[PDB]
Amino acid sequence: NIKIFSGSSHQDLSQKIADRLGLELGKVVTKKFSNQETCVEIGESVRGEDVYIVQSGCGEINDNLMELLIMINACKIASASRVTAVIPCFPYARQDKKDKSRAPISAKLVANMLSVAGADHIITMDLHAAQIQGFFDIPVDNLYAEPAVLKWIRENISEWRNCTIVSPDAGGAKRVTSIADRLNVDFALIHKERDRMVLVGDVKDRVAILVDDMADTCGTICHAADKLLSAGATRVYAILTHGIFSGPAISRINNACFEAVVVTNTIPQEDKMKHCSKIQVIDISMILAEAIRRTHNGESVSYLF
Amino acid sequence: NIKIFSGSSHQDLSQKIADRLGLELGKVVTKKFSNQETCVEIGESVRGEDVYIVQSGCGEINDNLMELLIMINACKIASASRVTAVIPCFPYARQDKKDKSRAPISAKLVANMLSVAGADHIITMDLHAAQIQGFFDIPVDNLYAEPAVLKWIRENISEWRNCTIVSPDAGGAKRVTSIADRLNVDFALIHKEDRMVLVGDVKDRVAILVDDMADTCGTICHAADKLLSAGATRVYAILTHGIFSGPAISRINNACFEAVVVTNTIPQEDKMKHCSKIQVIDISMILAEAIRRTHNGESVSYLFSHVP
Amino acid sequence: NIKIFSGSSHQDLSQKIADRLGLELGKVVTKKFSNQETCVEIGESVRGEDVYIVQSGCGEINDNLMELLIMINACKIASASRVTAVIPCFPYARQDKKDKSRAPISAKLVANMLSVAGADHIITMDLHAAQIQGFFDIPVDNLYAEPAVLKWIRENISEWRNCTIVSPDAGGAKRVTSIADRLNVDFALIHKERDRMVLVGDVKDRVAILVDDMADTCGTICHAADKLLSAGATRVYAILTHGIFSGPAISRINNACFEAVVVTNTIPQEDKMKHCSKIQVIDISMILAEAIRRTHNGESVSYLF
Amino acid sequence: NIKIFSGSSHQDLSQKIADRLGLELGKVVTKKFSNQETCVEIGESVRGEDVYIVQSGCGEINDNLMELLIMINACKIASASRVTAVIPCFPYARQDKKDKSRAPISAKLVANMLSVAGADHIITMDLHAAQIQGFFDIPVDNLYAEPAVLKWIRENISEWRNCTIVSPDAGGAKRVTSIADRLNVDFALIHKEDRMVLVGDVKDRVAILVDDMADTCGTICHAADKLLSAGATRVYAILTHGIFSGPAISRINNACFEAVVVTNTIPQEDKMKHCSKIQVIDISMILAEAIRRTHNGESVSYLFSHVP
Amino acid sequence: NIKIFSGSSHQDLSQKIADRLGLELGKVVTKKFSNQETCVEIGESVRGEDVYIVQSGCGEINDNLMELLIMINACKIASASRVTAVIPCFPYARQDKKDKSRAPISAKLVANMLSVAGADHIITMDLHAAQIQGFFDIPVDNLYAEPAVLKWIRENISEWRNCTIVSPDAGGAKRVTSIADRLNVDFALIHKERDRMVLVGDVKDRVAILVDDMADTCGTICHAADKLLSAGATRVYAILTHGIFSGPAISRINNACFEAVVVTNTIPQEDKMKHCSKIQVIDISMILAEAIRRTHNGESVSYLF
Amino acid sequence: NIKIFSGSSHQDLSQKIADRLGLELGKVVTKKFSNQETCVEIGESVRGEDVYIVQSGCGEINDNLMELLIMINACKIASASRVTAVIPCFPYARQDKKDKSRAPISAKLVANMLSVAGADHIITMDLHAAQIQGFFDIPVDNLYAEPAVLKWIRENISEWRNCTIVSPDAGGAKRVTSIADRLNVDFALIHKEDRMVLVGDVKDRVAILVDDMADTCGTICHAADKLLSAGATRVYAILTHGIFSGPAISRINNACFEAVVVTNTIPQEDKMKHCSKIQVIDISMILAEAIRRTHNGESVSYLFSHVP
Repeated sequence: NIKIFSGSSHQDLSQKIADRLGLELGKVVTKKFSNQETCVEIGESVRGEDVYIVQSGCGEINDNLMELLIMINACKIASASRVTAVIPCFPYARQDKKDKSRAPISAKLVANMLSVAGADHIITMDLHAAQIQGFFDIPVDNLYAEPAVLKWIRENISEWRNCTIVSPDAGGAKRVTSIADRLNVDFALIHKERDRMVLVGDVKDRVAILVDDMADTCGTICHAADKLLSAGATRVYAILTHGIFSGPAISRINNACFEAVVVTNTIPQEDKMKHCSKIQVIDISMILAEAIRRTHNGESVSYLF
Repeated sequence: NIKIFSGSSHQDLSQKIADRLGLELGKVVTKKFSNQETCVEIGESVRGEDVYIVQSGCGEINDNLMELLIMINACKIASASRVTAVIPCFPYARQDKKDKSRAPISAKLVANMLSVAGADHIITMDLHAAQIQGFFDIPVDNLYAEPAVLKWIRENISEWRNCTIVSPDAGGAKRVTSIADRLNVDFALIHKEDRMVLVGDVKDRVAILVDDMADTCGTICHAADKLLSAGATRVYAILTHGIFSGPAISRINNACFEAVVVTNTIPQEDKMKHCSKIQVIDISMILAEAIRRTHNGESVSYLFSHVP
Repeated sequence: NIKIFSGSSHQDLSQKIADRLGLELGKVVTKKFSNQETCVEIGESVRGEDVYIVQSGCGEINDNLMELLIMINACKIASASRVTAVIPCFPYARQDKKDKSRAPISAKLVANMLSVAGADHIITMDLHAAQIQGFFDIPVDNLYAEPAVLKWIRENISEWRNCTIVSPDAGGAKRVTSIADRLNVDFALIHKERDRMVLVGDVKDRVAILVDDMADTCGTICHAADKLLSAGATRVYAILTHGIFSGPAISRINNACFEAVVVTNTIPQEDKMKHCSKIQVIDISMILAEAIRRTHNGESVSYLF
Repeated sequence: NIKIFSGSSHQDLSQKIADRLGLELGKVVTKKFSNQETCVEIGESVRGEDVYIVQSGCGEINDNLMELLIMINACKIASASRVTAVIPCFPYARQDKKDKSRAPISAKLVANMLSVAGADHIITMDLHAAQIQGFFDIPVDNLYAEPAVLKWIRENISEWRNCTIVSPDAGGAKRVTSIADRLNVDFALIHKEDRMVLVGDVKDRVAILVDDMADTCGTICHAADKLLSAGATRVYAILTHGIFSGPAISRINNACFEAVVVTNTIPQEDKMKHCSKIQVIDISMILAEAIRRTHNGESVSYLFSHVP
Repeated sequence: NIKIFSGSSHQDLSQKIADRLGLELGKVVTKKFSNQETCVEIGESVRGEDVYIVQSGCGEINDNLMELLIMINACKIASASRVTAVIPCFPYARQDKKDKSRAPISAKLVANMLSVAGADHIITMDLHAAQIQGFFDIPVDNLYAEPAVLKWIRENISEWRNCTIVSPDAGGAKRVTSIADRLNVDFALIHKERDRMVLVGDVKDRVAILVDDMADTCGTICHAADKLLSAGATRVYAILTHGIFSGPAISRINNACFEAVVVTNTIPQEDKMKHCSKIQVIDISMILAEAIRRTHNGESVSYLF
Repeated sequence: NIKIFSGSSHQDLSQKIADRLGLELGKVVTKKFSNQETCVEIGESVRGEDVYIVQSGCGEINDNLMELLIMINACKIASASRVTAVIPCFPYARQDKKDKSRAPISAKLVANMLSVAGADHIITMDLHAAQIQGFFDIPVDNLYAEPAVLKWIRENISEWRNCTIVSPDAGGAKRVTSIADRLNVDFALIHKEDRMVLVGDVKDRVAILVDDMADTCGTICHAADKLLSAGATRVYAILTHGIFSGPAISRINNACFEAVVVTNTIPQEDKMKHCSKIQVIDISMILAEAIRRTHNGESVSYLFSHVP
């Protein structure tokens, strides 16, 4: 009655999820045409079934989005009973406001494409902005890596009782104060004179944990680390839920005084972990598997929060 | 071929806007029942016209919202060419996320209600969260009171070049860092844990609490004490939307504020009578200009950093 | 699997319905903000459930409507399987046509808001105009108080065999002729020179029963009564399904020669019944409970007609 | 930049309207199959233009409806700037409620079909029930034949100042009381139980049966007898829509009517040949005016109580 | 739980389908008003049921379409759980493109009307163009008569091993090459100088089987037959899935050298078969019944392909 | 009040179109990330304007599609009066049916994406299947390269009056019979079973393979051999959309083609450098004209059989 499919080369996360649920990934034929034009073909019947498609992790964001939309469309017209998009890292989530410009609100375009593609429900983790849930009319379940992060902080950082949760920018305030409140420690924030960086909050003679929802080139995260050192920080960690490590990223964190860099399984990290030793990954496949099972059985998903 | 109508008897703001455009407000016959069931009738033809309806300032948010929706409906089925909702202070804006609870995203519901009611365009000031524009599919022009605030500051605070812009909560960091950078001064943030914590330099400086709105004012009043305790010379509070419900007025009269500044996105006259610490910045010209430019198809972005 | 929630202070009707169904009302947190801004929070999971929200009866029509829409939205995004709005007295139902004016068709605005809020089905009683069912694309079940009214007329009025069903205005013709046909008696109608009132039909030397779907200030209903007396009516009753008694209402019916005024439970009457003795209420909670149960079990609801 | 097209060969009404606007009807190539499958082709460009399609009077309601929908579709995908459906007599209008049965609300389905077909505006005359405007989300202008009826009455019935306007059923009370009040005379109502009952004064007065439409005329014919039996001097019947299907014509030729008056919202020529009691009120000018004003963005409400 | 209704006078196909499923056709009241205005009334409850309405076969295409839409609407607002339109011969399917004219895409108008009427799923046979499935957003299952046609060709035509599948026009190329490939024979195509007819492909001294999705007046089909004869064809058959035989049709095929004309049950043929002997019908009721049963039980429908 | 913008740096076609209209391309600030996440910013106001966005020729179809959708979104929420998507070569057009498989109808998904993105009108050239217009509800103008092809033929092939127009597959019969009839010559069709079969007269005649698009060219290359083997004098291949991915170029350089002709609906410069058998027909004037007429509300059908 339940069916789980995956997209593109990536299958690590999808395979983990399927295993935890005691299922095999559904059969899906995929042939890439001329100019990356995506071809997808559901290798089995999904008629009357509760379908879950897990987003691929093949870097190319536009090929991934299209493959996901095409799969959703194929299942829908193949009379699937319900289609849910499991998207650990919501694409274009950062493009969620005009920001004083003649810019697109791409995250809303995406929510609309997903909806028109035929998605009936969304399962994602740590939306860049909680307001994005409102970009849909269909139900969205936004999971959190926070519990896992807190737990990891307590078990791997000895001086955590007196550490400081630091935000790379002004926009991450709420995220770090929330984590800082749970741990009962101090918080601090860095801001790039929008240039030089300014820091508010107490980090002197104590471990500084940089927390952010995501990191790409890691330019910011690496500069914030140097700043924290100059501020007299003991050791600076960097915890991200989504590790879009790209470009300089790999070399940057190595050449950075990061004691360690923790990221989740929301994006493939096997390739980068090899060329970067200070990187550790928190597996969130169990959380995702549990939300699917609970969504299917109609049980509480908020429990995982 | 422009037509401007006002929500209810609170013509106040809507009449200033109309004056600035060289127009009179459109005729609207409004009958109301005991259960507050709103009756509306457009007293003039709006056929083929560019209509603007400015939300009333009554105070009762559900009556005002329904009256706005009803007027939009009436104009749309009366063949208005276009209907724009001018909503200075967006209703339910603070209810824009589930926040880890089985809560409604009321701001999204409101956007959908305005949409199905027949709204073709929205004009508002300082949405509680910029992401709210994404709750609509129709175009939204979110005007800023910033230019007017930066001007009030430069013109009313002698020490502005050495002041600190303070956010009353963590969520406002971006807004204050933004004003601090334009002015080239320090910024600071207050985070409520039931204890307030302050990060940022305010010692021997004038502290300016800046936020989008103030309701019961319990937060800004407490932040002010915190700031003085931290060595601030004097404290100001500048919010774009002055709700001031409940004990706010009494709370402000007893607070150590040098002054509390708000725009007139919400009627402030009654409140001022009982509170002298309040000063109002008029934003009718900014709204009047967005409407005029919207109608003429001219740039409205000019208003984001320019006081007409 | 089934869940029933109620809104605002009112809970009399909702509690009766829940009891008849052997259920407790679902947990819903409610805190009213500054200017009556409505805050609602579903106190329990409704994921995969058949949900029924019963409209509150706290007079303020706009606060009631909003609270209902907000509750519907919260349940919908909380992954409820289906949401049904049980609205005994459909708000703005009288505003269902332009009527030769540049007026809104508010009843349609409401149907649209309800639909966009996420309602999948509507259960109401005695719609002001049957055409309102067409203002929705979703299924609407319009229940009738008629059977109960007829029954009440037979058991409480001795001279009913030869009474006259009277309509307060020209617009209630169909309503009274239908009831008059079932009882096999005469019908009459009153009209305000649209002023003085005119009456057509035979009421001389016989009990006159004024029937209408609703009454607010009761100005009309009270004038029609005086008229009926001058016409030589024996005794004049007034039967309404929706008793929006407001303003003068209470005092008016007392100072009116009404033998009795019968209304249904669709709107709270406990407060007004105290200051008005000639008022009797027909409880329709059983009818509503039965339509919900039948809607849930997929059984015939028309049976209740 | 206005374009008017006719449903089918029943140019009749559509040609009068066109004449009154100083226009010719647009070219339309129409091919039809044996199974009545309608083929349509807009013989001229409608790109960027204000299009009006007037429903044909063929008689076969489903063929006419489909032909109308098809033409609307063709114009819309051919980039017409706006497409208005001019439907004098709204199809399935009598099917506007479930009426306690597991019935379809066909009038709502029709409104949805016209909407999805691409209609941006509707112009009709005397909807069977005003609530029908609410079946659409697009604007609807529901014109009244009342002004024309009140004029025919004042001009054709000597005793109009002492006549009685009678409704053939309970549902028409509002419509007759409305005409009775404007004229300042009595009104009466007939209710069918299989026996008719009459309430209202008709004794020694001219009785005018007024309704929105007459089909088989079984009702108005029986009401007329009832009225004469009640002491009416003579009986008239004035309906806006003259369907006259089945035995209607034979039924009218044998009825005690002084005359039967209808508008030309439906072709009446063939019917008149076999029935001399029929007289037609031309409403083309009223429709032509609503179109002209719709196009110019001018008040159409003027027509509700004024015969152009 | 499952309910099958039929429309208008036609009930042959609908009755066959119901029998194969072991059911009686649902009760539906139908009274035709003045000018063919369609009146429909569901004679039984369909609340919470999986409903299937089979299109009538009463020639008048517009009365049939409307009756179908009206039935769909009535079931939908009567709280039916799901409504599926079973339409063997999709109306206006040939009007599926502008074709270099200011023409309507009627097939899309129809798909939209069906959708707005409330249809949740479509079951049809041999769509004039497969692209029409894309005119809907709802699931469409397009069945094929091909298997049955091939089978019939093998059992009724002795020289089939060396016959030629002929297309009446250029537009039927794909249809005939597909059938010709399955049988492993030659294909040919005829074209009207768009006049005289041209023929490409080898038909000399061999049976010619004209294949087309539909035939109305049969003008084309009959001319193609004469052409095939002049080309030196042994015997010319004509196989159509949809036999819209109208106008001259009946007389035309008789006066035509057609060895035989095969058509399916998608349209009533009992009346025409009497006045035309060379006509044979392949019953597709079992195929339709099987798709309904499979759609209801959530089993594979593609199996029938 | 017309505004034309280009998808990406592949201004090529979009710049020619702009030149032909006497305009410059609108300013667009485009930032792109490593994961190819597209960032766009309209560098000028489009408020109340008629906007045209011409899809880029980058090559990566998903990046180009997303960039197009994003730009449409940005313009729409920036209050453009109308936004038209000029898509010379429609993405996923070949994926327009299930074809007896549990496949997606990607061309329909793309139409829906463009619709919800906010597209009000589509302008494309030679949709793979005319039925694709029906995948939208908004108007679509599907331009033909035929007039330009018929002209290239008459002007470049001496024997055109005695040539044969050949379809590389069964599905193209209609398209070739159509060109064959206008020219008044023979036609032929090739059907791939893994063996090609040819029906039609090509003996001693110049054979012109005509199709809407050519990708890997495996088919046209094989069809050419087949044609020469059948007695064709020489073979040509004329496709409107020149994809030429994979081994196409190498495949064409080794094929027995006299020449391979394509339009510039897709950039062809890089391909031409490595392939001299390729010749390009410029269709910018045809696209420029459709835009100009679309904007002025003038007939665009004129272009279906007339080379501007």
